[PDB]
Amino acid sequence: MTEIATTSGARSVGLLSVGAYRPERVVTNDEICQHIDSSDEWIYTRTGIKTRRFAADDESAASMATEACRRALSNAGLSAADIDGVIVTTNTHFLQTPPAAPMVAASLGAKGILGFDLSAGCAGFGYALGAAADMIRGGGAATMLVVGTEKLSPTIDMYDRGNCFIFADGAAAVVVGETPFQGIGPTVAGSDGEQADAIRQDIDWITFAQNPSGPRPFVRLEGPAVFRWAAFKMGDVGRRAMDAAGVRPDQIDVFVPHQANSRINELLVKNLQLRPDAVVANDIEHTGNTSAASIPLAMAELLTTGAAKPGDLALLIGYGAGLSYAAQVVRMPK
Amino acid sequence: MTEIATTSGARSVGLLSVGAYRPERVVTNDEICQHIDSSDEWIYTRTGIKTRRFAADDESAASMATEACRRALSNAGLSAADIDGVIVTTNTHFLQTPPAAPMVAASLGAKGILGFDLSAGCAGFGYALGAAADMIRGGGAATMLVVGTEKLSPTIDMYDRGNCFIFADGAAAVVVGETPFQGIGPTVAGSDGEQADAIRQDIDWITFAQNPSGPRPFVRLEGPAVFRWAAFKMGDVGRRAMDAAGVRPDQIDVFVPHQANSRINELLVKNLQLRPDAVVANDIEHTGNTSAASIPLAMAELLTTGAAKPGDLALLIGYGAGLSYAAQVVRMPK
Ligand SMILES: CC(C)(COP(=O)(O)OP(=O)(O)OC[C@H]1O[C@@H](n2cnc3c(N)ncnc32)[C@H](O)[C@@H]1OP(=O)(O)O)[C@@H](O)C(=O)NCCC(=O)NCCS
Ligand SMILES: *SCCCCCCCCCC
Ligand SMILES: *SCCCCCCCCCC
Repeated sequence: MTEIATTSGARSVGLLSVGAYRPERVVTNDEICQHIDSSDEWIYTRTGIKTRRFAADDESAASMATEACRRALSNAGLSAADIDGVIVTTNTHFLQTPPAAPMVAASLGAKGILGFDLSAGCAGFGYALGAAADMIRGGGAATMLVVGTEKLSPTIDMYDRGNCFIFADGAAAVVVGETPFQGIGPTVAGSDGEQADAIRQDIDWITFAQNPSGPRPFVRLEGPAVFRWAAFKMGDVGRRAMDAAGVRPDQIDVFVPHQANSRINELLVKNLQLRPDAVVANDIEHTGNTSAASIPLAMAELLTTGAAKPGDLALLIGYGAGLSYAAQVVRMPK
Repeated sequence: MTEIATTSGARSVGLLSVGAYRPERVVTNDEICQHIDSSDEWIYTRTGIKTRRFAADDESAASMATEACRRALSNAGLSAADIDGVIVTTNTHFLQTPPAAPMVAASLGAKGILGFDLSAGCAGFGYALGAAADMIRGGGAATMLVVGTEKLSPTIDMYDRGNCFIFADGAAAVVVGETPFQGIGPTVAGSDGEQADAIRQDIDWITFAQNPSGPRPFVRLEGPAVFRWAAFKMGDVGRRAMDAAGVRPDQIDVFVPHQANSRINELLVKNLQLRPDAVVANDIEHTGNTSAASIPLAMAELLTTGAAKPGDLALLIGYGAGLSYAAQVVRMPK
């Protein structure tokens, strides 16, 4: 007997810019491996990693996230004032509450804008990019900041001969806003719950809290299970992303898969049938697996080098913990 | 050349149903006052809480969340098969990773459907409804379970005379899907990072993990600051929620504020200039504050008691940690 208004926002949205932040401390394979039993070679050939960046003690995912935003905003040619919202996506904010998002907002000068934390393993960014495009088109925001941020350092077990050499630290954000032409395709996402513990924190925080004498919680990865999963499944997930975007594989300019493993991403490239000249993201060689921050960071590295250029038609594929996956086709920012 | 394609979905969406789970174990006011200097009369008058529910030890944000989803699914007349995505929104998932959302989807038998965790303090549910609808309108999903779940019992310092009686346990899910007529108005939200520390974890998990034998983290609350905040700021918040929906104050039949404290909520009622006979959610009486679970648990209480009616016009205002608020106008579910 009484109507709730139906509204709408702008129909064309894109990645206005990207802005990266990588902590200054460089951690070679020799440093990493000398505390287990391995070698430079052994790590390089199984993963693709050479060096990785670890954050300083006083740095957090929120701090790094703040610095990332500032740069995206700078690159987008905008102030904090132009932003209606921030989505902080991450798995390494070490407080149950308050959420990182508002803190990131306050640091920027836009104290009062909307914002939340989003958790979907490594594929968080994919879901965040996704959620922002839907919110702008819905008419609940005109311009937004989405930031992938991570400080995985303190979570690594230095005695874990499987994954201590994998995870690293950093942040990178995109300004999502209205563009003349459609810049972000429809989100393609899904997951696999049976295999949740493939990538996990081994002990919950409260169980750890109630029994201090036990072992502390560290990150644990089941290599073969996660390799197999991503390597043989994300190809089709990649095809759907382009299916929804109305784009043929021959037309993909830039391939940004999550930087978990160079061997995984090598297999996905053959599988996806791209041009022989398609620019594959390989930021992992000097960044490592920065989880939810991988793709945006990876975008900026391709951008920094020139291998990718603003407007290039990019396939973004994210896969990781929870066994989650979120892909879209996008145009390149900056 | 080569344009990125857009998808579109249902123009009008709404709360098809609500499913609620509260754990069997009642904890009385006297029982709370064992490890603090207080009484039943002191707690009830200053909060409006008489009793609350504490979860069993084998339970969790995920277990509870799952139970709530079934209850919702059953009320809407749907099975897992009908769901395309799930959003778990919590502050008491005690794993940095993996997200609860996948494990929850798995538990229901929708193993591969999309989803993720959303963290925005107490206003979590507000954002999650907002993102759910936004996604469905953008055509990335046709029908979604949004579940707010919380196991706060283990985060409570039983010696905290300031809050040990405030927080409780439970979960509640809604089903969002297409409806004949508009059922959820735009989302109005925002934050206050300056006062990020009003509701908090006092010690992050990493700091604590490197010093396990010392003080462990609990939830902290700066009573007056949050009272003062909510009591004088949520008025215009709600006003904005009714403005976007194209409804007047006199038109709201059911007010559902976040269940922080009955006093705060009575002042909201007055400030909002609702009808004298408008129905006001007071689920706190035997549920206490369940953060991101409160609003939808409230919706359920009113429906169960026949105090609210399906399709009744409703105003939802969420407020809490990070200093985050999300609010919308909706028609009542179930
Ligand atoms: C903190 C709160 C409980 C009131 O306590 P308070 O008066 O600020 O506590 P103080 O430490 O200043 O002590 C003041 C007095 O209260 C008395 N007191 C008695 N029982 C008390 C109790 N259970 N808790 C706190 N104070 C109590 C103290 O003895 C003290 O003595 P005095 O009045 O003779 O000086 C109040 O802010 C409150 O109701 N909080 C929850 C409701 C709320 O604001 N919720 C928003 C949550 S999101
Ligand atoms: S997809 C990989 C993301 C890694 C997140 C794990 C966070 C660390 C958990 C151990 C405390
Ligand atoms: S709005 C209330 C949000 C508080 C969530 C409780 C968990 C916070 C960490 C306490 C250890």
